[PDB]
Amino acid sequence: ADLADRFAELERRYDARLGVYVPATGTTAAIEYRADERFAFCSTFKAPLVAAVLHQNPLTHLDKLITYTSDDIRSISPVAQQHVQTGMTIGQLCDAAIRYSDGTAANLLLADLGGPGGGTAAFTGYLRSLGDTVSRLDAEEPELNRDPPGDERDTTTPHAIALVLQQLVLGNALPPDKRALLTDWMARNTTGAKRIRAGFPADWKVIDKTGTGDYGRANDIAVVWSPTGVPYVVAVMSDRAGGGYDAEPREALLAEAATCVAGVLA
Repeated sequence: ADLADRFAELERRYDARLGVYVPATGTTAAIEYRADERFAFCSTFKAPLVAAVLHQNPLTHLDKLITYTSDDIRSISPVAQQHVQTGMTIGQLCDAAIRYSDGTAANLLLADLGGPGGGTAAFTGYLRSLGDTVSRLDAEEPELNRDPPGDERDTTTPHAIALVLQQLVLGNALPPDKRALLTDWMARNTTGAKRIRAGFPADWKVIDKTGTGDYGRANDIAVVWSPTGVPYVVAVMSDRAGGGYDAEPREALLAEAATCVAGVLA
């Protein structure tokens, strides 16, 4: 049979490169397919960005109002344009950056992180405090979805991002109150219904953060719980460089790969 042969069949069917990592657990072996190849973050980074901001500041910091203007509003931003008059709090921005992939919100949080490159260095720094020596962020939104294939900037690997998300949600990288805020935002995500959620049976709990870009880029990083409460971490990333910048991302690919994963964890 063999799970690798199946991921390769998915690649051929969807004409795409697929990366899958599920960290090991006390009872299950790691699941790997191109787990160490680089793929663009796209929006998957907005999840550990929220953790970085939570980590560097006391809970009271979520109450801080942030003001911005229309020139600040770039990339997909369903929440931010409805609050240019009023501004948004760090907390509301965290909510928006995760549940709606609001790109403007991802940029303000990067700005809040501080330093050179709009926050990208501080952020990459934050990933390093978690052992992730591979991932890097260099541009803000949207330039960060546009890097060409082979360019290492604004990339991670399934193996890397899985191990980060595991530390954040199931590990002790954040104290419980902050861990709970992060976990909840990912739990009430609105952008991921046709990706990893779609591939796992309904009676498995699924929290996630999606990513989409050019070159057929489609990602979903998730924490799932079996019907009897057993957690796993699942990172699935894809692109379709064969078709150029205008290549269509295929969400069914991520969902199918997730069903293959579910079958192996079952």
